[PDB]
Amino acid sequence: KQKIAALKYKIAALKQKIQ
Amino acid sequence: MQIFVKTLTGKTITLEVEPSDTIENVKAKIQDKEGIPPDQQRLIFAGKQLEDGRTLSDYNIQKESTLHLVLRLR
Amino acid sequence: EQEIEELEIEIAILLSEIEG
Ligand SMILES: *C(=O)CCc1cn(CC(*)=O)nn1
Repeated sequence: KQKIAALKYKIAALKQKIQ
Repeated sequence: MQIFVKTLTGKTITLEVEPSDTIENVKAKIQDKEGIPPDQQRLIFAGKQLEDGRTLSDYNIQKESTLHLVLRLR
Repeated sequence: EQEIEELEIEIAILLSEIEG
């Protein structure tokens, strides 16, 4: 569950970056 | 020509390829360099996952392009 | 492990929209 939360955090950060 | 394949773990693999190489063949080349069975490889480029039967040229992959590699058990 | 893999594919998809 820590891995899942870190991956979701990366996804959100990447989406902001792409925007 | 040479292309690069990057993992999410910080690894970069250099490959020697032809524009007409199939993705299946690129996966075999990754196996040669890394020991990763092709079944476990997912290759991703320019926002899409790559299907085995198409060529690098079909996906518009040029010299010095970077692909991304994710490992999947199934 | 399955859900970790799905999230990794998404990261790679997004990263490949920058690193290509
Ligand atoms: C595979 O993804 C099964 C889900 C899962 C993840 N974790 C570690 C937390 O991220 N445990 N089970």
